[PDB]
Amino acid sequence: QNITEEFYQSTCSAVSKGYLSALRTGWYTSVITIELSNIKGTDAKVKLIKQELDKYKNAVTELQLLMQSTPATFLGFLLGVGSAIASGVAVCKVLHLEGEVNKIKSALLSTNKAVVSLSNGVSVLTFKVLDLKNYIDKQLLPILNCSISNIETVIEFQQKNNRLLEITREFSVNAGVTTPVSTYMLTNSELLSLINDMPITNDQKKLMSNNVQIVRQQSYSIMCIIKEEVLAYVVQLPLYGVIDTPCWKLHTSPLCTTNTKEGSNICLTRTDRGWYCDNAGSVSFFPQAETCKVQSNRVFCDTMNSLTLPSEVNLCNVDIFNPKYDCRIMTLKTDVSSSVITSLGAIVSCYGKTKCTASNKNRGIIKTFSNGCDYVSNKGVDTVSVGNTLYYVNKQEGKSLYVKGEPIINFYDPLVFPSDEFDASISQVNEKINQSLAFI
Amino acid sequence: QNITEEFYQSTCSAVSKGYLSALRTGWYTSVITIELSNIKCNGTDAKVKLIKQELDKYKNAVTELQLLMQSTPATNNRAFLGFLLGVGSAIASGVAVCKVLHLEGEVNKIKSALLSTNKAVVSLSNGVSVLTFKVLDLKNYIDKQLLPILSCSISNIETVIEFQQKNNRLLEITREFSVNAGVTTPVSTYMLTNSELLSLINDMPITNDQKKLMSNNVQIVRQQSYSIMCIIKEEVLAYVVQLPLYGVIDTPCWKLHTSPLCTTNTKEGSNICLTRTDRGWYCDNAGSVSFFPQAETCKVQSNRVFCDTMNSLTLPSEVNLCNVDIFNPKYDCRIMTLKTDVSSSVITSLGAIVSCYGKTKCTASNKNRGIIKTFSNGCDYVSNKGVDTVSVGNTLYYVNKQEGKSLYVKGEPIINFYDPLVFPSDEFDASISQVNEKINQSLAFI
Amino acid sequence: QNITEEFYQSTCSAVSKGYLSALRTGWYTSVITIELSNIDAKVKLIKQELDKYKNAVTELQLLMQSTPATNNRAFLGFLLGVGSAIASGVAVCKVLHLEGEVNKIKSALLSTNKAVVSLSNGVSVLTFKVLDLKNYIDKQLLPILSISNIETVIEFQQKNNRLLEITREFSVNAGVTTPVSTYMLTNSELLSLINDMPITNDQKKLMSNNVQIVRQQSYSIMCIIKEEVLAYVVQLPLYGVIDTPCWKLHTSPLCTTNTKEGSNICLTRTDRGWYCDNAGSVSFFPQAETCKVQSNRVFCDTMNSLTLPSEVNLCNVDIFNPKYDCRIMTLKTDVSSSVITSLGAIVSCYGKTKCTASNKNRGIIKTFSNGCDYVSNKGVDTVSVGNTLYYVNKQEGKSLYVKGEPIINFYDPLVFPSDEFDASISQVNEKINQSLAFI
Ligand SMILES: *[C@@H]1O[C@H](CO[C@@H]2O[C@@H](C)[C@@H](O)[C@@H](O)[C@@H]2O)[C@@H](O[C@@H]2O[C@H](CO)[C@@H](O)[C@H](O)[C@H]2NC(C)=O)[C@H](O)[C@H]1NC(C)=O
Repeated sequence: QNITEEFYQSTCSAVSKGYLSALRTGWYTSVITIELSNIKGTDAKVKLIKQELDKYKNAVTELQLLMQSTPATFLGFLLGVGSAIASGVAVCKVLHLEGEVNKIKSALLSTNKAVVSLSNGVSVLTFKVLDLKNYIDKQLLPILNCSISNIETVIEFQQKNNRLLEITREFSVNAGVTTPVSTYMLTNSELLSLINDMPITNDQKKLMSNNVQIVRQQSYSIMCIIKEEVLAYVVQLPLYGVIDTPCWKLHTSPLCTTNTKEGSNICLTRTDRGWYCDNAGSVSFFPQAETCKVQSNRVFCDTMNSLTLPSEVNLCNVDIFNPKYDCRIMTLKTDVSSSVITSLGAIVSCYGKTKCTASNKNRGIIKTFSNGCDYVSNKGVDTVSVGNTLYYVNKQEGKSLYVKGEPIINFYDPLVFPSDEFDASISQVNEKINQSLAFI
Repeated sequence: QNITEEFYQSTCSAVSKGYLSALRTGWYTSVITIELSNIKCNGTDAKVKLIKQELDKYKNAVTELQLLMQSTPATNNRAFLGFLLGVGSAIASGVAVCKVLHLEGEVNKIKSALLSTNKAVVSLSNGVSVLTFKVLDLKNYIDKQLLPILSCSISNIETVIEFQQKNNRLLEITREFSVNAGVTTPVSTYMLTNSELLSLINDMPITNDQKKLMSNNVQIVRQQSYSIMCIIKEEVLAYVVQLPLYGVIDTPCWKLHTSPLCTTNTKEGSNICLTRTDRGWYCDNAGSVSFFPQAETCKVQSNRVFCDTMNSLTLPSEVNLCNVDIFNPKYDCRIMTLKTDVSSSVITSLGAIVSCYGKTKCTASNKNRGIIKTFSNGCDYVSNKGVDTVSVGNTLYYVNKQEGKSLYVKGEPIINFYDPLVFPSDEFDASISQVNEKINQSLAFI
Repeated sequence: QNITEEFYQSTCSAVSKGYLSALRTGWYTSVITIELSNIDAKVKLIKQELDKYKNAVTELQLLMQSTPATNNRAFLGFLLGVGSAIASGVAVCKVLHLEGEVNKIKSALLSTNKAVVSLSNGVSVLTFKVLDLKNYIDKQLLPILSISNIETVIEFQQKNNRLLEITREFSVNAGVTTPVSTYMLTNSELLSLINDMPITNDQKKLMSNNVQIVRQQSYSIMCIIKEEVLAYVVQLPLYGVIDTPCWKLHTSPLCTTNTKEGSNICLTRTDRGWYCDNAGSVSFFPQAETCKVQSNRVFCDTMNSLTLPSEVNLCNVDIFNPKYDCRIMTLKTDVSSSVITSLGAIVSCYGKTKCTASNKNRGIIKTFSNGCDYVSNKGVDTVSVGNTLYYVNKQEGKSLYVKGEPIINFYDPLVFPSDEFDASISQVNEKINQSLAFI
């Protein structure tokens, strides 16, 4: 779409706008099931099937060993704390009630996909993706009560047993909870049909179908129960209750004075960088922008990694001194040079004797940054160098706008400025400055 | 057991108690071995063609493990309170065994003891009595079933399929070591199968309590174990499986949940906050308390907690008084004073702490009935009894449906005891006494 | 090599020197290709195994639907910059979507498996054909469309395995994997990829002798499925800085040891990590876990570094020097800990903690008193601090103990600014002159 950026010279920050939201807000719990079999002149083929049957016994013995265990799994320190799989573990706990697997075992008699009402009222979508009991009771039990010369029986059993062996492996090195959800746990044809039957909007169906590889990354596979010849595990799928609302990304870098004595210098950095998305009259703020996933101009975030802020937080980009929101800063003296590759350019904080440049593949250096905080758009720029570090800029097409302004750090007297404030605000600094002045 | 929770309204914190400890204090290093075959025909059919392809994989796997072993095993070393932790190598005990196996005649000592059996106890030259395992004998299979066929031909397809099955474990063990620089964790079923691990545990020189504990929680043992690629020499592939030893068992553990405690005045610039910074796992250990500040390093199975003491701080047992009397003179309880006047929730073991500030909508809902509690400004708590979800702003939290009793300890929020005009806001890691000292200075200035 | 250590008693820090640098400064992008085919009981196995190939290709098309995506940001690790590691390899992915660009590779990989192709953007890439499924399916599986030659089923199973496995790795990694697996690039393919690479023989010898490190620092980016070609990019590191001196700085908290633990003040150097000489400056790596050590060589990615003046080294010799403002923090961290260094251990013992250094067979050989001290690994096997047991490195090297007055003793506890998350020697002196002027 129309991706645009604004660099604010006054605050050493940039906003990339034009994105669309797809926020994980809820969970959908489904029960995936695998129908198991309960079973007990020696040539080579009977030996091979006993070897392949030993694996089936080993995997079943191991999954019972996992089922022994009740399932367990800048401003980010302000976030809350919650259990990601608490919604799926509660469903798993229900499946441990007597007759509850028997309800699923019974409802999955005439079909593979079914909606089952549990004792707690959760309407779950149950799946039978593999029937090993049918294969063992039809093709392998009569041939063992000890001679077969159809080698295709060995390969067919190897192929049919393979998915079970691998699902068991994934659960073994992951304490019974896996993420992302592999194609062994749930193939694409199973996932796409699971989406079509999901109690979601047609917009959410189209969104999840065109972005299945994100659904996998945001989903959990929880090993649940082995009981009554049934292997059941829970797949916890994302619900995107917020879709196509505006998102924007805020990039910040340190803003420092460039005086000759580096000990008479003070710094200032906006701490509110991350993803911002309009959401229900407020703004969902994602302080660790690494937890969000971007597909073109769509951004996938999980609300568990967010803060719900007033919409007035956006005024901090236009007027960081506005009275409506107390914009958050830090005053640690971070007089080292760095760069931040934005959506359509690069913020460069250049301090000291550092060589900071932006170059082109064939043309050469096209901008040399002086001390302070500056910005260059990706137009004609291929890389950015800061000291010995080379950064590649994004070659995405979009318009950058440079908002000239006086660096706000110049408005402060270094002799009273409270350096080393890990997390403060415009008002806390002003409060601390007025106190230190009254002592004079 | 009986897991219980206490919410302390005065400090906006909760303690989940009733747990039993299983803290890693030692290591057991075992040597896993695979006896290799030393191998060096034009006229072929299709079955020998498949065996030639599968034999190229065996050669490539051996060639790669030799390339990986070229590098002495390597680790990535350092130099809420996690920056306070120490720095040590987790696999240092297993690397010492690898160093011994590179001594001349040391691999041959293992080769001899695993000649007539698959499991054996070997005393190394450094005095370590290791439990050695021969989990795969490709030398016997290749020299008996594949060497005579090597101008050459066979039409027995069952040898091709059996060879693919026997060679697979080597190929998968090799893959895991290649994408993990020779050190893997957790230990996979290829590195050590479930039946081999259970028998390895049964022969281990430990008490029956630890045997029953490790046996009933093998999938935890895997995650807390390391597989260290060691040596290929004299037709032997050897790697070390480093297993945890739980020297602290069945001592009391409890989890501390904290959330910001702020004043709820109308003007958001007159509001001050306070948060207990000591959250994490606490376990009684040897007259002290092992404190695990990164509560992600501990793994909980029902009412048992598995932690690694390498990720702990050793505190006096008086640190527990901070939950009863945060102003006690015996321990200086640690708080922070950053003005964190945003709403958030903390999902505990048996409930939810809700810090609601400003204009944020904080509610607690039921499975199907909907909102059953609306939180007002301040710090409150709801039990998981009858509650399924918690909403704070646009964030929906699911509570844990574990069964246990919650106890609400009513008390005056201690943030109300401070004058906002002298309160030292923005203290990243301070204590009750450090704050009190800073207030007397700003008051003595009047 | 000759690893040496110095412990500075005055600042509770130790420097391990003698290492050699190998710093990632550039990237080599190569295009790996897989030529695809467009399409009783024994055919049942062939139909099932053929469905896997169709589904795997169907999935890669579903994965390729998404231009590769990254998780970018917006002790001092928060001071680092922000950049995309795979941006150079993503540029190749963008080129391969241009018309006629795949056919250029398809043409160059007609008579051989390895070829150098000049792309439309001017990048001379080394292209590889590691699997030809088009040949197998159009020659052995198209004519059967029954056959009861079971060796055809197994041969297809063996040839299809790598494709299915490459698809799996991309599915649980959003199309970008690291390290690069043997499926993405086998060891013989990587060794030959290095040998045909336009680099010096020294870097070839370096990369060849440390391939499992090259894998960890390399990325595999899924690119395109088009015109019967599956193409992905393997992004390999180039080490532009080699054999310059590196050293590691270990720090631990330095506190006073008075009787009342509330009259005690602490001080910790925050500049711990890896330091390597680089282009007249010093590349500083604050999270030393991002570096990988092989014997005495240090492999780091400059994307995780800060470029500091070379005078930063004076902080180890004279922390009060005027040339560099040495960085400290003053949080009251009066808990005991140990730091295992290259040749010894730093021990910060405070309060009532039992801190000892023991031998395997001899027992306790040193008991640490309150404060910050050091023991060399010579004759020492373990260190105990409270309930935590640390193993020392048994590496051979000499440690040098630099005796000095702990600098925390130079401060008046009544004016010392405790709770400074990241300050410096001069910032602390500045705050004390102010707090004294108020008296
Ligand atoms: C500004 O303050 C510094 C630091 O003084 C410190 O705080 C004092 C209250 C006391 O605790 C000192 O021990 C601390 O050093 C002054 O530098 C000190 O100067 C005195 C001179 O007698 C010397 O003994 C100290 O060692 C110095 N401090 C250090 C860390 O070396 C400085 O003189 C003050 N004034 C100015 C203008 O900088």
